[PDB]
Amino acid sequence: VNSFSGYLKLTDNVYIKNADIVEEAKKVKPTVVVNAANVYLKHGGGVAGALNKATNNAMQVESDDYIATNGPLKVGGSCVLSGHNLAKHCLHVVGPNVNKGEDIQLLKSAYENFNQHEVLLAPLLSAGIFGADPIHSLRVCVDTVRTNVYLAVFDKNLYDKLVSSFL
Ligand SMILES: CO[C@@H]1CN(c2ncnc3[nH]c4cc(F)ccc4c23)C[C@@H](CO)O1
Repeated sequence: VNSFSGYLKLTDNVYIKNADIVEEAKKVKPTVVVNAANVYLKHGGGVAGALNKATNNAMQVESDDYIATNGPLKVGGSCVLSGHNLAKHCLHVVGPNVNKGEDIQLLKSAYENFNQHEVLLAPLLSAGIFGADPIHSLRVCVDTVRTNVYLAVFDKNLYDKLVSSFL
C-alpha cells in the first residue's frame, strides 16, 4: 500500500490521474518525482520550470552545480538529484525533443530510467513542448516501465482523451 490517491489504474503497474504534478508532489512527498528535463538541466518552463519555481529555484542552483561538474546529460538519459521540498529525490529524465530533430525512439530509453526506482510520480515525457503526441507517450510508458508509476496528467481534455483511447 502507498499514499497515492484517486488514481485510475490502467495496468498492473501504471496509474493515471488528472492532476498537477507540482501539487501532487507537495501533498504526497513521494520518494521519487520525475522531472521532464533537458540535457542542460535548464528549468525555464513546463514541468521543469514549475517544479523549480515550487523549490524557490533551489532545483536550478543544484542543477547548475551538477552540470558544471558532469556536463550535459544524454537525450534518453537521467540523473538523480534532490527532491527539495517536493520529494525525497528528483529523477531528471531527458526525453527526445522532436522539434529539435531528436529521435522519438529515444523516448523508450528515457522511460527505461524509471525501472531503477520501485515507485515514481511522473509526468508524460516528450509531449507538450517537446512536440510529441501524449497518446504515444503514454503507450511507450506502459510498454517500457515495469516499476510502479503514478502519472499526473495536467490537462483534463488530454486525460479524458488518454483514458478513452487507451488500449
Ligand atoms: C504532456 O507533457 C507536459 C506535462 N505537463 C505537466 N504534467 C503534469 N503536471 C504539470 N504541472 C504543470 C505546471 C506547469 F506550470 C506546466 C506544466 C505542468 C504539468 C503539461 C505540459 C507542459 O508543457 O506537457
